[PDB]
Amino acid sequence: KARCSRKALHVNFKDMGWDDWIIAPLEYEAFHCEGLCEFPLRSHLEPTNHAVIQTLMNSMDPESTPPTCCVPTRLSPISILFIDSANNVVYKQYEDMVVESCGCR
Amino acid sequence: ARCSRKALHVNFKDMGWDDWIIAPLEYEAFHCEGLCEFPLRSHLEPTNHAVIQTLMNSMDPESTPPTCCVPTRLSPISILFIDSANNVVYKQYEDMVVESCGCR
Amino acid sequence: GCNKALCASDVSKCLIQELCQCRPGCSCCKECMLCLGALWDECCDCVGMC
Amino acid sequence: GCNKALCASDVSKCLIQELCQCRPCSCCKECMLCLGALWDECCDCVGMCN
Ligand SMILES: [Ca+2]
Ligand SMILES: [Ca+2]
Ligand SMILES: [Ca+2]
Repeated sequence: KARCSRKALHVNFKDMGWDDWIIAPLEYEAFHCEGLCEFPLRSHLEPTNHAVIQTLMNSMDPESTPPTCCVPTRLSPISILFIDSANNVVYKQYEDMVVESCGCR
Repeated sequence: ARCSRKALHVNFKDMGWDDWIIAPLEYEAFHCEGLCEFPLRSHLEPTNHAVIQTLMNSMDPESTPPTCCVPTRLSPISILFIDSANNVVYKQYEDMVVESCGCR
Repeated sequence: GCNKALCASDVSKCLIQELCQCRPGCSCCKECMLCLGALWDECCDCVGMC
Repeated sequence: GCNKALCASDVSKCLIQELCQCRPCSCCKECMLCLGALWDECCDCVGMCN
């Protein structure tokens, strides 16, 4: 079981039933964050002081304190062409769609 | 049962930090714990990515893992300690107390 | 009251569009129903709008 | 290697102080001051062994 890292995640809109309102793109890579968040939390990613302390307590007694969790810390957008609820055609940039870096929190 | 903020008492002596932290000797930091399943409550302020991952996780949990319950807002606390240079410092440390949890 | 298997796709559709995110304490209470359409009756409980 | 049981307390002490967070170098020396005697036994925990 590797540590917190960014892993592949293929998003297919038709598989999700969104092919009836999303025109393009029909699929894109979104990635996801998964892995172990145990001491030492890698310091170059600048984890919050709370995560640092919680990880320490988790290392002291994992039975009593749970560890931090591997979640996205930096997300980038993608543009999508769809049909809104008013039957208008819209080309919008959706925020926080692709994961760029992971971190323990 | 779902993602929520729970109590977490931080005692510095228990962690071996009593040799450089003068005060406070303890404080409440709280922690985030709970399930992150559909529907994600909108007050959690989930990212558009988290929304999609939760949906995929709900369609086929075997292929996509769920999001995780982590802190979304944090407040600071002031601490009086002795740095590595034997100087006494009263500093406000950021991201010390959990104020709200959310699925990400 | 919320059929997760029936409402997962369409409810998420309206969320990423930044709909159904207001609280009835209301503004988006009507724009949300438009996005769900026929599934409003079967999925209103999923967003606490009923 | 990084001895977690021996280095957990003191290494975390230097992190919350915003030290040992650079990569090889600038902060490589302020970090060594914070670890002190545990520098030899805990350099690998922050990759500052040079
Ligand atoms: Ca559909
Ligand atoms: Ca000590
Ligand atoms: Ca030594």
